[PDB]
Amino acid sequence: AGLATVVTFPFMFAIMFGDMGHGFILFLMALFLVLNERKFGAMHRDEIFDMAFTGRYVLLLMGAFSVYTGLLYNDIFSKSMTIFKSGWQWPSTFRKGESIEAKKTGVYPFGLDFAWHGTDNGLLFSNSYKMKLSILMGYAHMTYSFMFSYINYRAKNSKVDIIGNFIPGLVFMQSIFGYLSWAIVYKWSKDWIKDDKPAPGLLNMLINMFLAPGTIDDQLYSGQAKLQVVLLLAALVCVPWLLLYKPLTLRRLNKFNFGDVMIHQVIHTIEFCLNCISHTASYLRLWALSLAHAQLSSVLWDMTISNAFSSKNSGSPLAVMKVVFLFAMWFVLTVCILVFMEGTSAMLHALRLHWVEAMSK
Amino acid sequence: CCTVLSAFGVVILSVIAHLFNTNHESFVGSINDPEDGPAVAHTVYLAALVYLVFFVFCGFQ
Amino acid sequence: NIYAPLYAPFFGFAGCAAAMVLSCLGAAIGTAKSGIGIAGIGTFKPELIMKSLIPVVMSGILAIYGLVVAVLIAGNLSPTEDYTLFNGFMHLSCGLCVGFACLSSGYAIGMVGDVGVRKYMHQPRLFVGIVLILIFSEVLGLYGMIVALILNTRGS
Amino acid sequence: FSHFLYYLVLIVVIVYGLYKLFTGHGSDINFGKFLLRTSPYMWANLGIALCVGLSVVGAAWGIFITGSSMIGAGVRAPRITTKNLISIIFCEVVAIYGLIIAIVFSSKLTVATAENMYSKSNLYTGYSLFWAGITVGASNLICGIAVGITGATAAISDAADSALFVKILVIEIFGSILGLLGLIVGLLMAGKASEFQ
Amino acid sequence: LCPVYAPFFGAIGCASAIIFTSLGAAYGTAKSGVGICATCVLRPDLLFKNIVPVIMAGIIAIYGLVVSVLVCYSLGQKQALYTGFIQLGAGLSVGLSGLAAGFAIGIVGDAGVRGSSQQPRLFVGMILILIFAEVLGLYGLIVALLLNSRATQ
Amino acid sequence: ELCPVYAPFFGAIGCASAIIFTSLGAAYGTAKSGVGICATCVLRPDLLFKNIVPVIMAGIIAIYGLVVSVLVCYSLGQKQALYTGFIQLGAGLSVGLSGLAAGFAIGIVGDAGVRGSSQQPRLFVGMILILIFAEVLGLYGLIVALLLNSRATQDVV
Amino acid sequence: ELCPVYAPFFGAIGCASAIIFTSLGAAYGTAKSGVGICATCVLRPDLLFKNIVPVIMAGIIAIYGLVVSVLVCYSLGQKQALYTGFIQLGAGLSVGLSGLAAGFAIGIVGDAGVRGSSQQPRLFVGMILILIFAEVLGLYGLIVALLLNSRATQDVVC
Amino acid sequence: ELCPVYAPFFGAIGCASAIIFTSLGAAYGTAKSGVGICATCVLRPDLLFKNIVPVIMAGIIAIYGLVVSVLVCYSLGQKQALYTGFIQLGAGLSVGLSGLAAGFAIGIVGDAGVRGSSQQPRLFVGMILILIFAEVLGLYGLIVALLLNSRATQDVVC
Amino acid sequence: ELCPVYAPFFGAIGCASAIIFTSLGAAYGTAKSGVGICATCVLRPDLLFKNIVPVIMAGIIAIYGLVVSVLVCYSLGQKQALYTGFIQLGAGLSVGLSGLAAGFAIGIVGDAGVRGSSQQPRLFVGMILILIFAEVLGLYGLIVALLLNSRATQDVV
Amino acid sequence: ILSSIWTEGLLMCLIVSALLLFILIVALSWISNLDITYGALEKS
Amino acid sequence: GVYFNIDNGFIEGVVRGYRNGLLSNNQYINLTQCDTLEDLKLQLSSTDYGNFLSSVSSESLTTSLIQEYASSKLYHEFNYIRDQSSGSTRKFMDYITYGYMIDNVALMITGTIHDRDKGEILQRCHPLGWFDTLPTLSVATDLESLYETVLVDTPLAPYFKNCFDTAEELDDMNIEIIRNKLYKAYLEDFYNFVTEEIPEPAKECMQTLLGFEADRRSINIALNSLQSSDIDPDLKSDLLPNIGKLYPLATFHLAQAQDFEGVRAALANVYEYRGFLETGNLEDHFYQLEMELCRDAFTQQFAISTVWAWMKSKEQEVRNITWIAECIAQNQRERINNYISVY
Repeated sequence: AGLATVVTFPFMFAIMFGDMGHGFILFLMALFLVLNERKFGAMHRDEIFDMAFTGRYVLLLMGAFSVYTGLLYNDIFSKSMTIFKSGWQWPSTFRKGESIEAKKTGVYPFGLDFAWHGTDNGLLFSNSYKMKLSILMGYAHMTYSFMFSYINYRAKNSKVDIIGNFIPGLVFMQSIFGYLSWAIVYKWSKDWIKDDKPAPGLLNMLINMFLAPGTIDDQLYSGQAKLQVVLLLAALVCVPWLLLYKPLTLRRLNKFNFGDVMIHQVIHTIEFCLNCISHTASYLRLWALSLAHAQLSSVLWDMTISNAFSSKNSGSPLAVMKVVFLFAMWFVLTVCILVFMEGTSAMLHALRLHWVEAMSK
Repeated sequence: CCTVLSAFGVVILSVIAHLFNTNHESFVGSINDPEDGPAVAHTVYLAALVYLVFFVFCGFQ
Repeated sequence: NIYAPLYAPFFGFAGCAAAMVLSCLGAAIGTAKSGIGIAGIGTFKPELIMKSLIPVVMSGILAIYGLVVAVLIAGNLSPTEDYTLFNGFMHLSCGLCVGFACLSSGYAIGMVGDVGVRKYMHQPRLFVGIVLILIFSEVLGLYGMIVALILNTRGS
Repeated sequence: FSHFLYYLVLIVVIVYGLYKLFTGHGSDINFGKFLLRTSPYMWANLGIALCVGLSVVGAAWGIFITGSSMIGAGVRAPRITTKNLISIIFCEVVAIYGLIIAIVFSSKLTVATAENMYSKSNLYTGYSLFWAGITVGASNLICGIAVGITGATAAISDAADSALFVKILVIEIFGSILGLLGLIVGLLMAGKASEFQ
Repeated sequence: LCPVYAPFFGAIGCASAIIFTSLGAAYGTAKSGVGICATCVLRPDLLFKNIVPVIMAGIIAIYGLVVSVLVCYSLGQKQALYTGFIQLGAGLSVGLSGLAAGFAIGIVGDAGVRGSSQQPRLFVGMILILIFAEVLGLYGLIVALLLNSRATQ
Repeated sequence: ELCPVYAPFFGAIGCASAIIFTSLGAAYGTAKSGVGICATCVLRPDLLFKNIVPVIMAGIIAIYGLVVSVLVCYSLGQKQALYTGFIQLGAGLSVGLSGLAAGFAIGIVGDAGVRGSSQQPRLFVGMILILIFAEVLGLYGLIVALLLNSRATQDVV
Repeated sequence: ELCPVYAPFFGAIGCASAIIFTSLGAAYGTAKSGVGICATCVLRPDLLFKNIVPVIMAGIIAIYGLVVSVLVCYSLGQKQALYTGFIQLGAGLSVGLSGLAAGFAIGIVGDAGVRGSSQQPRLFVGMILILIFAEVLGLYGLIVALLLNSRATQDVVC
Repeated sequence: ELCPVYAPFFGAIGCASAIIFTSLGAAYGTAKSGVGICATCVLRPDLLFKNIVPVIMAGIIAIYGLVVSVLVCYSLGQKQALYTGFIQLGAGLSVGLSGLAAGFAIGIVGDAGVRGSSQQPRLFVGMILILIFAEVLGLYGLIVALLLNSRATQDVVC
Repeated sequence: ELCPVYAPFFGAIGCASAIIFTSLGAAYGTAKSGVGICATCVLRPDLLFKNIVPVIMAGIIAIYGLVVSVLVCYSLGQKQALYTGFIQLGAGLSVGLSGLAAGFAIGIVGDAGVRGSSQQPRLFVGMILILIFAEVLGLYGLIVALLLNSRATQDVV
Repeated sequence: ILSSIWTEGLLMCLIVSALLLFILIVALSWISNLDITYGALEKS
Repeated sequence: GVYFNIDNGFIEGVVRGYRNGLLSNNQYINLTQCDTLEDLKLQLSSTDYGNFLSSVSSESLTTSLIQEYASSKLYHEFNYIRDQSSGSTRKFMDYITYGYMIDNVALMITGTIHDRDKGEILQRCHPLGWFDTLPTLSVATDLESLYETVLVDTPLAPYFKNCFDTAEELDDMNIEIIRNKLYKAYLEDFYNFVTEEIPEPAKECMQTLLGFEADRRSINIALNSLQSSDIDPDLKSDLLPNIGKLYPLATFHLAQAQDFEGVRAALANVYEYRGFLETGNLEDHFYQLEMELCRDAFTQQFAISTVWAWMKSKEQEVRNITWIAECIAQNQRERINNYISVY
């Protein structure tokens, strides 16, 4: 499990720790230890710096992915990057102080768009994007680490374990949350405004797929009401099948404690069917800690150096010592909180996403 | 540790002063933002020079 | 004016009082509970007392945190100027979110910096960790003062 | 039994608020009109009286805390019983703070004409004297209790060793900052308040 | 301007000015009299110099009696809310102050008369502590007698 | 308006509370300081008739309540003013909640004093001297209630 | 009628509560764990900086409260909808009374963890994992309040 | 009248309660069982990643609260029926005050189970068995709240 | 007037309270019985699946709340009578505060019986026999709420 | 008008008589907690 | 510390003054340099003991008379502090003396089995553990006629809840069982009293000082049962207190401890008592840990646990003075520095 960790742990870190400024600082203080690994190897390391130098290559990747994902976001010390051409244009003639919207010209080429920065409803769009991002990446991580169980049962040459645990697990996970992750992409694919159709809510689609089958208030695709019944029956048929295939075919191959196999398979079924719901909602910490990092890096900038920017007393000694003191107060707070005492929490959360959500499939 | 903070004070404040000088819309483009660009760039670039003085003085330590 | 009724300074002077009383309550808990632990080691190794006065100073800073916002609420209150109910609710909230912030930070400094000072007579290497936990428990009131200052500038 | 009354009053408040809110009359529980129509002299006199009351109940609190331990600690070491009276003095000054604020507040307490009685300024100077009496009486209460506790520790550390009273008098100084800060804030709050006119 | 409920606050101020002051004086008499009775079973010649805390607690109740008498000579059927709430403030001031001063004299007095029998140098100490706790009733009496002078003006 | 209908309520509560809280005070003063008599007159019963002074000085508080209750009772009326009811409520509370304090002090001092007077006979004079200061509290409450009740119906309309 | 004058009261107390109860929980988590740090690093001085992770873990709760209270503060208005005040009150309670819970959990776990980790060096990883499970409660409260605060001023009117 | 102005208040305090009273039961189940892990694994540290199942099953009910808080959050509006606010308050209380019970039960059972599973290793399968019954109490509340929330905006008018 | 706007409030409080208090009772009955099991079979672990009966009988009285909080949930409408809301509140309270009592009784009898059934092997029959009387309390509350809920919309207008 | 039952004068008599009754309950709970040192009065 | 000095203001400051009379390490070194018991008396006369052996005058001065008078003034100081106590404090002072009442009961009913005279088996009794019917334990032999006649009106009456009298009267083997079981029930009751009514700063530092008494008594019962006892573990587990740090996992292994290694491997799993049974005098280890737990109970100010921490430290002071005066009177000075001084 430490051979898929080598990319996914810095990347699940970077989804929570998304900023090209803090990411470049962390990459730089990691590359300082990578380039000086010969002078630091023959040295007595105390426990904290032994922890930091034993992982001098986990932090280099945690910085290198944080630069990539903070270039996907427009977040450079909580600022935007006007690198590409925007997909939104603002109106040219408008009254001062009124609320205006932007008209869509195209789509932004690489990453999120920079016309969402000083925006009232930009945080709603970032909530939707980062929530669905966390759902799809948790789905990808879980369905990637679930294939390793099949490779294990194939290397052990146990078709009984395959048909008892992998297949009823696969067509239970993919028939519910694979369908959710497909439905997010299919809602992103359709336009829903040019078509003059109502955009369906996907929360109360999965609520109503289990409560009221066949009733579709907002239709998302043609043949939805009869395919969701098939997916619901395929998910509900694997609750007795994953619970009753393996003990009843280990008992048939003795014609061994049947109580130690049946109770274990009941606990395995309850645990797996619980965890398929409990981990796709636990991967939303990739949105939680990303929102926390972005909002703290915004409200630290706005309290420290947004006060230092003024077109009055240009060149005065007081107005430049103001900028010096506020940059020092900003930089020590970014390093102390937003790097050391925030990225450690993002590191530990990407760690528990491996220890529980990935190393239990 | 003052030389690290001073090197970042050179780089970050020089980029901020250049983005105020060229009237970049992530710094000037709002109503709550300052009106005159180079008036803010003139007092951020002097702070970049002050941190460069701190970087040169603490670079010989 | 329906947005500036005449009962609006009630919630502004309530913001003043909640910013001062609860912050000096937190400062007093933080200085008294920690002075108990400083004076408890008065006989056993008396030379570690003047070094251990830091959880008293960091408790006294929590009263300055409430003093600043109490001055800045009381400076926006005049019987001749118009004073909206929005402004009064905002001053109530910015006093209320600094008073309990400094109260919790003073409880934390008082519970940390007497146990630390009281165990510090055995191990002289505790002092860096004690100062570090006091900084982490003293930024709790700085967070509330930051919220109070932003909220004061927003509500006026 | 007190928790039963705390739950009963809470249940009666929730039932009354939801009954008043469900029947479309929820604006009848009107705290703003309560503030507009009660007399400003209630708030002013109540603030003055609670200022000088709650300063004294903190001063007298600290006086017994660092008095009883001073007399207990003075049985074996009676050479503290006069030097250490500054710990009584530091917790006694929080009463003269509330007294000299209550008299300055009562100077702003005249007879207002009935035609301009619930005016803007008369109601302002009721609210200001109320909360500026509260924030001085409560601050001097808490300061008197804190100085009494840090003087009760000083009265025993003095009887332990003589060189400790100088070191632990500093904690009484940092504890007696608080009543002076309340003294400042209560004068800034009722600084712009005029008389009753 | 002068309502029908306005002499409630003056009558309840005249009530509380003697009620809270007598509660404080009773605590100061009882708790410091327990110390007198406990001290003077092994050293009975200190009986009439240890009597000072109950005398000071009695002076507190005299301070409350003065405010109650001076409030009840300004009550009328048709007084304003100004007079009513200023009599209420004059009652609350001396009430809380006499209550606090009596609690302090009671808690200091028994400890003082117990330390005075072991160490004779603590008699001057307990007297000098109890004089600070005595004048807190004066500190409420000042506000009470100042609010009394602004009753009918 | 000056003489409402709910006006005898405060007068009746003032007539009640003057005897209720002084009976509570006298009951505590009799109770706590009679436990001490019954505990210290099983060994020295010759001084049974001089330890009775805390009980008598406690029972004076109930007479202080009785006088004010009778004088408030003989000033009640159907059409009395609300001022009269407020003054009678104040005079009832001024005797009741002050004689409650005086009775607490008499009970505590009497129980502490009759237990110490059997070991030291010189403590009896000090006990009497402290109980006089404890009984003048209820006497001061009596003075306040009589000065209210003289003011109760004087210039009423 | 739909944007009343008393409407910013709920948003103001929602901005207050996300500091009040969150700083109360963070203060409990720093105080009760710092008691254990100062009680176990008497005879174990080298573990003094490994044991700060409960205190840092409780400070991230107060940072969670700080972010949500600032983001509510920058949406308070004078002519504010009562729906917006209700949403901001809900988002303030959702951070405050959940960060109080996470602070209780970190304060009760972390002192036992630094008392057992001084005796057993392999209990440190278990302490960090239980503290992640305790901090994710306040993370859930922040997720609920950031999804909730984004709905204030979407379709508000009048 | 049928959709009043104060109608989103109950929906907001039902969105808030479903994470508040859920997370302060999950915090009890984490803390009370984590002081039983940190006090037991000082002698048996090989059972550290096996005794942490009460903390995981206490963290699952907080996800049960999170799902219902998100689904109540995304059905809030400025002009919604008072029936919808009552249903969302009922769903929030049904998750919160039953996940509080499930967290109390997991907290009381879990430390008693992990302190006993190191003396007898055949008590772990009994701890899991009691703890599934203690953990399904929050799943019942989630079922009630989802059946409420499916009824929230079904046949609402005005 | 017969079907007000505030009428679904009592039905929603009843639908919540049907499962809330039964979860509290089931939590108490599971918690004390689990402490009793985990303290009684560190020495005799052969009685592990035998002593699971108090936890099962405490878990049944939460299914008693889950039944009525679905049958009340599927009778909640926007325009429903106030009589329906009153009956649904009475049904939720009748299951909830009776299953809470049943859970208290099961939680006390459960650990008192599994701590003693490790000594006497035939106290298990008596433990089951007392827990049946403790679980018919929740059964009686279920019967009362099922008779209420069959009348909440019988002849309403 | 504020109300007809809970008027402007009744509701601020019930605040004064609640503050005074709070101070009374606190002071009576102080005097109720007053106990005598019986060991310094016995012979033993 | 806000409501402490109402009833406990004078009580603490005198006990804090009594703490300053604890002899320091230099005042112990100045006692180990003495040559005569008279020189040790004159060296103690400069401390806060001053002129306590004044009615002796150098002729009848033995090393037991010093232990008599130095502990007698401890007892009179404890009685002076107890006479000024009221309410929960006076009850806390009574609960301290109950553990000495138990020792005086178990010392009084062994002086009647051996038929030693009642006037000389009572001068060896402890003065703080005095109840009015203590000499009348010389009236019966069996446990039931000593409970139902004498020990019902005593405050030791709730502690006879598990003492099963099988109508065997008394040997020396079951009086120790009754002693350990009374002390077990007493440690339970006094821990519940400290947890219930004692305030919070004097709660956590008194539960440790009392759980240490329970742990020391558990180790002493489980270690003295090897040599002079042959008992079952189900009857041995009724003698071990269940309040301490050592109960739920280690007193089980101390109950079935048949050998010395059954005690040593049981106390190797507990963290602060490991190494006590390896090297050195075990009684000195317990007294040293007692003084290290009483030292950091004076460092918390507004606590009634300072009375316990004072009287146990003053008892250790009387034990150290008795050990020194035993060393300088029998002319053995190889272990004169075996005193215990944390003050």
